[PDB]
Amino acid sequence: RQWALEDFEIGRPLGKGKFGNVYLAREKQSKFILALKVLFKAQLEKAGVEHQLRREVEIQSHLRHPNILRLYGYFHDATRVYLILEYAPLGTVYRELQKLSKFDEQRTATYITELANALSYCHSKRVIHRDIKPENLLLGSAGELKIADFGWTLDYLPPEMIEGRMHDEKVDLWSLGVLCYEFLVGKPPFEANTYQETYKRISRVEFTFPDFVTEGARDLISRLLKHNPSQRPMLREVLEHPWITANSSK
Ligand SMILES: COc1ccc(NC(=O)Nc2ccc3c(c2)C(=O)N([C@@H](C)CO)C[C@H](C)[C@H](CN(C)Cc2ccc4c(c2)OCO4)O3)cc1
Repeated sequence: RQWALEDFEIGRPLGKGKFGNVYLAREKQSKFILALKVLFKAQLEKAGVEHQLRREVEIQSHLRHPNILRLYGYFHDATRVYLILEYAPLGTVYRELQKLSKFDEQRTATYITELANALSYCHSKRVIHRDIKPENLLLGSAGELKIADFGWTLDYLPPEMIEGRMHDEKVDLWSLGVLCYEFLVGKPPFEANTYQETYKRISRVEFTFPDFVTEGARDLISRLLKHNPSQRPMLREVLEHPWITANSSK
């Protein structure tokens, strides 16, 4: 699948990202519309993240899911590594959230459902994501969630990772709690002005609800944000939550 830059007409800047920029592109021969992520080798080598890249690629070979952004391939020159990506035409969840400033229960419960399907899949293939947050979420052509990475900024991290203790896949369930809160409220539950205070707030699981968050929503979030990883629900228990089943379209 020997690709090169000449195989693509590059288009509109989609934005700055990890270690470089993403652009819209069309493949000359098929006219297929994609995103092209330019990674500068200088930043990757000077960050020492060749391993995470190799992992990403390897995971992308074996794993595919409708709520996980596809990587079709990659190629090199002297300077840059180029990632050829599934194009997500409704953009980032972060952009949507800034616009609406927060999401209704229907939109949240749906998003949470799609994400739980993504993770539930991921976990069975022995993959813990560890990096779900609104900045890492895109939207496909029908408004469906797309996780940008396969993964591996304290706000979304659970106590066990904050402190450096042993952690498993319950990590991602914490993150889903955080995400669920932020979707409804418009900011993450442990937000603070310094790194140091945010750490303290997470250590001690200090979150409060605004009055407009409903009893069903508090129930699911309260259950995901337990200090004890083993007290956090299974992904199926999320998918079968009465607040989820009520509000979700998917
Ligand atoms: C170092 O080893 C790795 C490991 C994984 C990767 N993969 C990777 O970089 N994938 C990727 C794919 C899409 C991305 C990003 C990152 C990225 O850089 N993000 C930022 C914000 C923080 O991680 C995640 C966002 C979802 C970002 C959205 N942006 C920049 C514009 C954009 C808009 C629409 C898009 C699109 C990209 O791709 C398809 O449709 O789009 C790269 C190097």
